[PDB]
Amino acid sequence: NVRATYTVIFKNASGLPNGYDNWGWGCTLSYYGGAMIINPQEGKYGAVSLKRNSGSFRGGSLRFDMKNEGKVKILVENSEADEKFEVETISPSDEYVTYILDVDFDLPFDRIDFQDAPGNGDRIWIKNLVHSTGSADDFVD
Amino acid sequence: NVRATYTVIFKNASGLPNGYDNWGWGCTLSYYGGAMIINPQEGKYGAVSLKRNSGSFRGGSLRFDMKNEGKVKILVENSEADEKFEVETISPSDEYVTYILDVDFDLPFDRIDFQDAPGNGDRIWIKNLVHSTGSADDFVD
Ligand SMILES: OC[C@H]1O[C@@H](O[C@H]2[C@H](O)[C@H](O)[C@H](O[C@H]3[C@H](O)[C@H](O)[C@H](O[C@H]4[C@H](O)[C@H](O)[C@H](O[C@H]5[C@H](O)[C@H](O)[C@H](O[C@H]6[C@H](O)[C@H](O)[C@H](O)O[C@@H]6CO)O[C@@H]5CO)O[C@@H]4CO)O[C@@H]3CO)O[C@@H]2CO)[C@@H](O)[C@@H](O)[C@@H]1O
Ligand SMILES: OC[C@H]1O[C@@H](O[C@H]2[C@H](O)[C@H](O)[C@H](O[C@H]3[C@H](O)[C@H](O)[C@H](O[C@H]4[C@H](O)[C@H](O)[C@H](O[C@H]5[C@H](O)[C@H](O)[C@H](O[C@H]6[C@H](O)[C@H](O)[C@H](O)O[C@@H]6CO)O[C@@H]5CO)O[C@@H]4CO)O[C@@H]3CO)O[C@@H]2CO)[C@@H](O)[C@@H](O)[C@@H]1O
Repeated sequence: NVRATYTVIFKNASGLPNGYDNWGWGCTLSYYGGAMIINPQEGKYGAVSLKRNSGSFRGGSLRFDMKNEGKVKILVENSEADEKFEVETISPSDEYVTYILDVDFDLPFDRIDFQDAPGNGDRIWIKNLVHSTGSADDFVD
Repeated sequence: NVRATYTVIFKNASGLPNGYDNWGWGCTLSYYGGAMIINPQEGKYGAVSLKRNSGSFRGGSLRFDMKNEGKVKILVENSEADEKFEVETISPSDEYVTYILDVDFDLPFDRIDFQDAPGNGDRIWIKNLVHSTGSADDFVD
């Protein structure tokens, strides 16, 4: 079979997802009209870090809508091993864009990070975050 | 917080959900246009029994669309303890109806059952099966 398991982390955010903590640094988190808004401080390379309290994801792909004033680095991490893995760096956009990214990390992951890579304080807006156990090329919304 | 975790088991079924086996008895399973179709044999009290291969659900609520020629019993079970729990019996309907049911079982569950309770061979059609960690009254699709 080709069928995946799709985990909806959040659709329209007005607060944190059930069963997640924020282990982020160097930013203020707020919400508007269903979007999670990251407001990083200049010089801190700030990020949101969504921490799954119980369990872990393995491989698969991450799907989300994002708009962003600057370049944004996407990472995943394993909190037990304390290892991190850089998935992609995404260019700036004034409009929301849908991304579907393969996660090639060789460990399970319980942290998903969206980071202000240039460290200039550029804001980030996220909607519609979903994990699939399958590949990005096989992802059906 | 009031926010739940929503697990989509299947939306439009053309086969079994990823990570589930069928432990059903006394019926033939088929599919049409996104519906899982249970064809039970007269006298067998047949059922589909969706078995989660890894992990278990705890409490919460089950949401699904169903149409059904006869009365249908909904159960959940814990395969380790080998204990079962009767959630509801639902009357016949010639059209699909959306149900959202609280699960009051005192153990985790890894089996979800849809059964031909009268044992006359009446067919059952299921779409859009989702579990929430929260109550039926708080369930937002
Ligand atoms: O309270 C809750 C629990 O907390 C636990 O402790 C947590 C803690 O809360 C936090 O989550 C922490 O997270 C780590 C994370 O694991 C990871 O190591 C992360 O690494 C960061 C690093 O710190 C920097 O932010 C780094 O920034 C770089 C940029 O990404 C970029 O590459 C940039 O490039 C520039 C380049 O260097 C040059 O200047 C060029 O000219 O310009 C470039 C920019 O245009 O360089 C930046 C700086 O190097 O990114 C990495 C990757 O994200 O850091 C965070 C924070 O430390 O984890 C701990 C757990 O270990 C526990 O305390 C628990 O008990 C609590 O319950
Ligand atoms: O191969 C895969 C693995 O299989 C494992 O073994 C599984 C096995 O495959 C299967 O899944 C089995 O499932 C059990 C289940 O756990 C549960 O015990 C279930 O119980 C049924 C019961 O058998 C009857 O079907 C019962 O029917 C009643 C109706 O619901 C209704 O109440 C009806 O009412 C009538 C009344 O009696 C009277 O006649 C009145 O006038 O009219 C009424 C009708 O109008 O009465 C019916 C009969 O009592 O329903 C219950 C509840 O659903 O039974 C199934 C099947 O046995 O579980 C095992 C695991 O233990 C392992 O082998 C593994 O190794 C494999 O890998």
